[PDB]
Amino acid sequence: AEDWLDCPALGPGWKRREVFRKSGATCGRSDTYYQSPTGDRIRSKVELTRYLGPACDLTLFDFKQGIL
DNA sequence: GCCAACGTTGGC
DNA sequence: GCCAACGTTGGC
Repeated sequence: AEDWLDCPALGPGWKRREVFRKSGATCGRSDTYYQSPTGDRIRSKVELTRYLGPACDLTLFDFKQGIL
């Protein structure tokens, strides 16, 4: 199952999804995606740190797993 | 032009 | 050799 799920560590409206690669050299590797409350797609802790503003300190946030 | 999906790269 | 970041590409 790789549907969108709430991500409360990030806060109301945020969605997360983990997808397993199906073919190629990297079959079985996974990738984690986020979707912002406003619909913006994020695929890296760098895109996400830039998005949320200085307000948020993600030092202790595991982007891959979605936890603190 | 966008994006799902896999490839490539650099720091570790 | 893993993995985070992001590059590339074909199908839409």
